[PDB]
Amino acid sequence: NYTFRCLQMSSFANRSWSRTDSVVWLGDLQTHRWSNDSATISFTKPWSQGKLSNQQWEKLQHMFQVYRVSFTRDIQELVKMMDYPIEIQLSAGCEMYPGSESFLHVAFQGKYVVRFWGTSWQTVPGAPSWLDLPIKVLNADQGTSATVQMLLNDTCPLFVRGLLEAGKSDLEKQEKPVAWLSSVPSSAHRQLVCHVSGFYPKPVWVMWMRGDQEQQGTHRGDFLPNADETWYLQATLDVEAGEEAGLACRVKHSSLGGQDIILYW
Amino acid sequence: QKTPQIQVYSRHPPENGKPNILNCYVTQFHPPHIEIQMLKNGKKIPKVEMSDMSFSKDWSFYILAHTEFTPTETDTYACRVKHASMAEPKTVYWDRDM
Ligand SMILES: *[C@@H]1O[C@H](CO)[C@@H](O[C@@H]2O[C@H](CO)[C@@H](O)[C@H](O)[C@H]2NC(C)=O)[C@H](O)[C@H]1NC(C)=O
Ligand SMILES: CCCCCCCCCCCCCCCC(=O)O
Ligand SMILES: *[C@@H]1O[C@H](CO)[C@@H](O)[C@H](O)[C@H]1NC(C)=O
Repeated sequence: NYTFRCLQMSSFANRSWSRTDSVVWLGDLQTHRWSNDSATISFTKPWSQGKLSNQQWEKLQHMFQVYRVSFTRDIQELVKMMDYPIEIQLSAGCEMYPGSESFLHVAFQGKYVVRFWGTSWQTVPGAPSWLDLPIKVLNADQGTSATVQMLLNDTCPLFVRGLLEAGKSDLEKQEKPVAWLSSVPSSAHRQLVCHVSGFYPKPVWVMWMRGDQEQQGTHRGDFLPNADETWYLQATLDVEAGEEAGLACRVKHSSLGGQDIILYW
Repeated sequence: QKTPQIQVYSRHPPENGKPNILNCYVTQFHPPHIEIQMLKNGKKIPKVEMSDMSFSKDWSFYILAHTEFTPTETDTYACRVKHASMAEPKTVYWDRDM
């Protein structure tokens, strides 16, 4: 039911310029940010420490502080031996289940190249071959391999468990959708648009209706985020001139207590 | 290099004269370096807040820009994006018909 993702973004412009920024997400709720120009990790929730003690948190952040400086030095040295600008991304974390699976994926120039897998680093089908040498040498780093394994196997699920308890009231908030209608011309024929905004959590039901008859032609757009941690979504329907009369947008959402929004065109 | 997609939408039902919030959601780009301006009548809006840069399963970056605005019968609102994948800044105008 929940994915916890740490997202690292590292840019290397030249020998003397680089930066690293990361963000952390529990479902669709940012819980941390770590700006390059920050010594420390910032909480973007009241509960972003989870159930960890201050001491456990400090220790864990130190570990990340060492890794941040280390990682920068390692890539910079690696390029100096074995083509700019360099973009590296890391996506690590774990997927929780009702009673978890952890991951560490690495991309390079926006191409997924390396993963942690069990006890070691692997280059991924069709990664650059020169990557095998530095990855083998890195697999010789027992200390790193041990820390990574603990982070993924133990630290992540345990920490996320605490988050889930700690952020109960944010994770389970209900914010009601608001809906409105518009339509749009075509090259030919109109398109009905149902705007649905401000709902939380993400799952939602939105359909153009004619009475109780679903207009299966209803096309749901992408979920677009609002800036207050609610979601925006359009559901649209092509119609012929004349056809609009009698149509309605119906929205169902857990926040509504079974009182669906119905808006008749 | 991946080309930015820009979607501009309002937080609340747009109603002429009523303070609202305009969202500019830029997705699908790479590398992460980008410049985003929100515009009113082609002029730079000053107090634009932005989310932290993040990325998707496909590794491509996204960010949310947003600003306070008031829809009217005479003002144009726009989101302009400068990115290395395009020779020219791309502008998408908010259209409430959407
Ligand atoms: C972390 O979990 C991984 C599995 O994700 C463990 O690696 C496996 O360990 C078993 C049991 O010893 C081996 O038989 C497998 O060959 C390993 N799997 C892979 C994919 O290599 C790892 O040992 C765990 N580490 C810690 C520190 O708990
Ligand atoms: C490393 C893989 C799983 C991570 C488990 C970490 C447990 C707590 C996460 C707190 C957020 C730390 C963010 C650091 C990410 C980074 O800067 O690369
Ligand atoms: C990122 O952080 C380190 C230390 O804060 C600094 O030396 C480096 O120049 C920073 N990168 C940028 C782009 O400022």
